Amino acid sequence: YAGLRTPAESFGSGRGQAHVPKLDGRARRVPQAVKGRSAHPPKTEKDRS
Amino acid sequence: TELQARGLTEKTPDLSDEDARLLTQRHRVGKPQFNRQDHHKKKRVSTSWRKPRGQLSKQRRGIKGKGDTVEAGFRSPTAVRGKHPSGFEEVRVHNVDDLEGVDGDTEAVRIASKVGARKRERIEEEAEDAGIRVLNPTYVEV
Amino acid sequence: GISYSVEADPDTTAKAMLRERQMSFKHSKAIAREIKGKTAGEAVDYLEAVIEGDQPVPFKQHNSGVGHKSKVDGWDAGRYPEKASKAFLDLLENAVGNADHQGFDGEAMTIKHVAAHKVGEQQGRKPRAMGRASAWNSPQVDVELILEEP
Amino acid sequence: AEFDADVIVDARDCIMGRVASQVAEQALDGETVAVVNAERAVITGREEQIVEKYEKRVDIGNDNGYFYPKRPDGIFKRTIRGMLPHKKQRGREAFESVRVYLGNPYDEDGEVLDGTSLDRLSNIKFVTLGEISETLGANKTW
RNA sequence: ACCCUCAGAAGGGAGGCGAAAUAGAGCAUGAAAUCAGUUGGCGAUCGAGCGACAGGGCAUACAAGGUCCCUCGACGAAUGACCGACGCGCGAGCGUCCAGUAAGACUCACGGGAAGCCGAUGUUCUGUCGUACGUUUUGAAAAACGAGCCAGGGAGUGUGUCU
RNA sequence: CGCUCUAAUUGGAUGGAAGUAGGGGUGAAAACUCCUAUGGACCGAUUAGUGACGAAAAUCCUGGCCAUAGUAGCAGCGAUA
RNA sequence: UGUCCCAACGUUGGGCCCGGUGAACUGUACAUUCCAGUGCGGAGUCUGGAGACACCCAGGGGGAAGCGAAGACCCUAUGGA
Ligand SMILES: [Cl-]
Ligand SMILES: [Cl-]
Ligand SMILES: [Cl-]
Ligand SMILES: [Cl-]
Ligand SMILES: [Cl-]
Ligand SMILES: [Cl-]
Ligand SMILES: [Cl-]
Ligand SMILES: [Mg+2]
Ligand SMILES: [Mg+2]
Ligand SMILES: [Mg+2]
Ligand SMILES: [Mg+2]
Ligand SMILES: [Mg+2]
Ligand SMILES: [Mg+2]
Ligand SMILES: [Mg+2]
Ligand SMILES: [Mg+2]
Ligand SMILES: [Mg+2]
Ligand SMILES: [Mg+2]
Ligand SMILES: [Mg+2]
Ligand SMILES: [Mg+2]
Ligand SMILES: [Mg+2]
Ligand code: NA
Ligand code: NA
Ligand code: NA
Ligand code: NA
Ligand code: NA
Ligand code: NA
Ligand code: NA
Ligand code: NA
Ligand code: NA
Ligand code: NA
Ligand code: NA
Ligand code: NA
Ligand code: NA
Ligand code: NA
Ligand code: NA
Ligand code: NA
Ligand SMILES: [Sr+2]
Ligand SMILES: [Sr+2]
Ligand SMILES: [Sr+2]
Ligand SMILES: [Sr+2]
Ligand SMILES: [Sr+2]
Ligand SMILES: [Sr+2]
Ligand SMILES: [Sr+2]
Ligand SMILES: [Sr+2]
Ligand SMILES: [Sr+2]
Ligand SMILES: [Sr+2]
Ligand SMILES: [Sr+2]
Ligand SMILES: [Sr+2]
Ligand SMILES: [Sr+2]
Repeated sequence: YAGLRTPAESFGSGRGQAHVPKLDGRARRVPQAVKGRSAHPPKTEKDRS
Repeated sequence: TELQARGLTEKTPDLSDEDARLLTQRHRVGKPQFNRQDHHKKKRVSTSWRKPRGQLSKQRRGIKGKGDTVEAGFRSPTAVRGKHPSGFEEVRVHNVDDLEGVDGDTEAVRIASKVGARKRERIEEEAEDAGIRVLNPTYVEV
Repeated sequence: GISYSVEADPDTTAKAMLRERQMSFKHSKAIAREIKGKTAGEAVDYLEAVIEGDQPVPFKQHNSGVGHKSKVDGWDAGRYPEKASKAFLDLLENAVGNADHQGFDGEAMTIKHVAAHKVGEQQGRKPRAMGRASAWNSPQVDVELILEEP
Repeated sequence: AEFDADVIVDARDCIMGRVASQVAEQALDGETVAVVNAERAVITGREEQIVEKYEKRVDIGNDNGYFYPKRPDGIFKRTIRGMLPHKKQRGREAFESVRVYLGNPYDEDGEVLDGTSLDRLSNIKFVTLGEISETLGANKTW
């Protein structure tokens, strides 16, 4: 759930801004966002044997 | 009273006629810079080479003036490829034991930068006595 | 802050610095530029005349919208930045003071080196229309001066 | 005011464009040329159409400007400039070592360049730079 | 610490400590964007994808590259003469011989020379070519879309099953 | 080709490691390497692995910064001080 | 009855110059342009010419198919309400 604990939403078109989820004026959640989730991180379910 | 370099600094390797010819060729023909397209137009774009991929790329399309595109055709002659400009083939050396097996007539030695002064001193006096030139010698005031 | 950006022989030189001054950096570049090469006493007389309004300071770079001044030589735009000028009088007062404490004839020494550097900005905000606020900052200026025997 | 010309060309009864073409060729070869008696240079054709063309060049223009010369002096020089890359360094140098004169300010007589002479006994349809200038409104100072 | 300066517990100067204060307080290192000063090159008559490749100017402490230039000679691929002689053409010119000769890129040797001198690096000038990049598109320099600049961040990963 | 960490084999470093800046050499190239200054403690190579492994771009994200500019505003309201 | 013919003079606050304070919008790059042409047919940057010594102040806004807003029209989606 790392990076997913936020209700951040995108404003969509209109304010001359990229459609990036934001909260309190801060971008969040998405992988390209600082403090955003990891796109394809190490996973516990992986069989390493 | 002046600075002098340790070892066989002026030593030249002995090459076959053909190798001296090809070494002379490599040096005469040279090659283009081969820097990435438009590296000079944007500071965030470095010089390090990248194949131009743009569908409309002028360099990719081979338009004269947009710089040469890396191709096997630019390869240097096998017989001389990689040689120091002096003609010597270089041997990376980290200690005295690395000097063993090195032919001072065909190879010159290059002491890793990480090696310290103490160990360099031994490596340098041991290479000179072995007839091996040291490409990056220590300069001492004698 | 800055460090002197030029070497100085202590036996024939006196130094001085201003730190984090809250004054126009743009005015400082202009003033430094204008007094470099002058004698301390000349620089002082010059700056007092600027503050008095009798001598304009050429604005050769930060000149947008600046009105021309007849007394400006070899250039057109100039002004009378009295604030930054007073800061320079302090700097000169310090330099010449140090100069004399060392045995030199302060006032007579040449301003060998003088340059202003923007060391930072004191930040401020200003409310604006439509529920937004924008920057309203103060420049922070350091300036170095090296005096040298004639 | 004194012009050490290596060559002095006499344009009298000579086809302007042909002289121009040769004076340009020589100027580019480093020759300093002085074209003399420009008012007497000649251009073949029907006077009415010829004048209509030069009148159009005079009427053309706007704020940027299309300053076209009216004196045979300038007409001829402009004619030469059009045969020189006057905006390039070598071109401006060539052009600048060429001067045109009304009458002949020298003591020597100009020489007639081969292939540029017009035989008045064999031609009735041609005009004179001076005539063109007068029509254009120039002040016949020659 | 002490001293000097200053309206001054500020700041500055000098000084003391420490291997180091360019370790003096968001005080290990200290990139880029970028700013001040300054060095080299260009610069107030001249033209715009900012360059690539050639070749000139000016600039260059050492180290990590050591080559380069001219006479002559040797070798000498494709190509390839002048002149002279003879013969044709109205003419521009051509044929035969001289002759596949002289010449001919590279490379080498002798003799002489260069050390800002050769390479290289910075900038600038000349020549040739040249209307970014990525994307959308039949067609992009595009009056189609994206980016102010830089740094850092930023996209084929796991389980199960099948082949 | 380059990056991380693991292992085996094997080396470097306070007689100065990594990093950074400027510069020399090699490689078609990814990139490798040396010199000098800074730095002041760590750093490799080979082989077999491992993978939150490579950016110029997404009105991409965050931080920093320049031109804009010494510019607009610091006048306008029946309360002109 | 200055809405108009047809505009004038004046008043107050700005505007302009000076001290102090001091933002923002916008920025791929280059950029002194003009006339024609060419080009995805609506070019400061391509071609040909013309013109063009550098910098600065004030101005009204012709152009940058100016800036601001992933067209509210129209169509398309086995979209939403
Ligand atoms: Cl290969
Ligand atoms: Cl500022
Ligand atoms: Cl005109
Ligand atoms: Cl031209
Ligand atoms: Cl006739
Ligand atoms: Cl050869
Ligand atoms: Cl893939
Ligand atoms: Mg996170
Ligand atoms: Mg770049
Ligand atoms: Mg103004
Ligand atoms: Mg409100
Ligand atoms: Mg620090
Ligand atoms: Mg091994
Ligand atoms: Mg990265
Ligand atoms: Mg890409
Ligand atoms: Mg403005
Ligand atoms: Mg009142
Ligand atoms: Mg839309
Ligand atoms: Mg509708
Ligand atoms: Mg519905
Ligand atoms: Na939260
Ligand atoms: Na598992
Ligand atoms: Na300026
Ligand atoms: Na003046
Ligand atoms: Na004046
Ligand atoms: Na004619
Ligand atoms: Na005209
Ligand atoms: Na050069
Ligand atoms: Na697109
Ligand atoms: Na494009
Ligand atoms: Na277009
Ligand atoms: Na901005
Ligand atoms: Na944006
Ligand atoms: Na009225
Ligand atoms: Na306008
Ligand atoms: Na609805
Ligand atoms: Sr919309
Ligand atoms: Sr080292
Ligand atoms: Sr300016
Ligand atoms: Sr000719
Ligand atoms: Sr001190
Ligand atoms: Sr032969
Ligand atoms: Sr970045
Ligand atoms: Sr990644
Ligand atoms: Sr700013
Ligand atoms: Sr008031
Ligand atoms: Sr108001
Ligand atoms: Sr043009
Ligand atoms: Sr205006």
